[PDB]
Order: sequence, then structure tokens, then C-alpha cells
Amino acid sequence: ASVYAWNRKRISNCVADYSVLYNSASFSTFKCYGVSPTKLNDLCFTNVYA
Amino acid sequence: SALGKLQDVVNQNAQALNTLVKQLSSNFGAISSVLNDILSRLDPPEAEV
Repeated sequence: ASVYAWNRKRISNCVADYSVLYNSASFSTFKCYGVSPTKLNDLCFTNVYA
Repeated sequence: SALGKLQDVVNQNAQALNTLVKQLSSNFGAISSVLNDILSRLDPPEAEV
């Protein structure tokens, strides 16, 4: 979608695997604020917004 | 009410220790007030800040 009508997706009840995202080299920019990407696998979250 | 001079001595100490305990619940500008979450959520090169 366009910028002014950006979408938002609910994420819950997940065995989330962020290893595939970080290990992929297709992303030119991958910056995380407040969380280290390598530590994303250990943590648990109540809700995720995309 | 006669023993106030002896009771306040205990009261002041009780207040001081309590305020010392309360200081464990302050961020001081950091992202969390508990030391375990910082080490379990941030990279070693960054958590030192």
C-alpha cells in the first residue's frame, strides 16, 4: 500500500522464527531499536504489529 | 506520647532504609529498571551504556 494508507497486521499465537529474516541478505537496511536482533529468538512478546 | 524522643529515632532509620529500597525501582534514564532484562535483551557491546 501507499505511504498515506499504510497497512497494519496483527501477530499473536506464534512460534516466531526471526533467524530466517536476519540471515537473509536481501534487506539493505535492518536496524533494531531497543532489542538486539540475535536475541530476538529468546524473548517472548504478547503482541506484534507489522 | 512520652516516649516520642525514643520512637522518632527508630522512625527516621525506618524511613531511610525504605527510601534506599525504593531507589531500586528507578530507570535513571536507562530502558529498564531491572538489570537482568538489559543483559537478556541487548548486545554486550551496547548494554554497557
